[PDB]
Amino acid sequence: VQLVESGGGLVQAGGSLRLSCAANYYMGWFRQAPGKERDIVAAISWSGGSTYYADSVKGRFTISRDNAKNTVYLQMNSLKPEDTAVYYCNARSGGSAWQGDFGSWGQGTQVTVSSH
Repeated sequence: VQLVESGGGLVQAGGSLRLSCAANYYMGWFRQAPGKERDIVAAISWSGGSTYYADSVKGRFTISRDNAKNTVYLQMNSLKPEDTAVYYCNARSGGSAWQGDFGSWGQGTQVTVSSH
């Protein structure tokens, strides 16, 4: 899908910046700090009730959506020099979350459906 990102810039420590991304229903903001990998910062469900934040930004950043505008925002408050990075918005389908072997598993149960 096409994502139109806006925002960024230079800001003094303690300052605030707002990023936006106008538009694969899960939305996430990632950042790649200098000499580091592109890492998840915050994520939000297609309705807004579920949010996820990296512990390094909890209490400072807020991810929100405006459905009438098809836009996801990252409100970045109490900025620190450590937050210097290239920031990207990302939209991914439901299936993407469930790729690979992650998390905990229940004991498998056999379901057998016999023909009529």
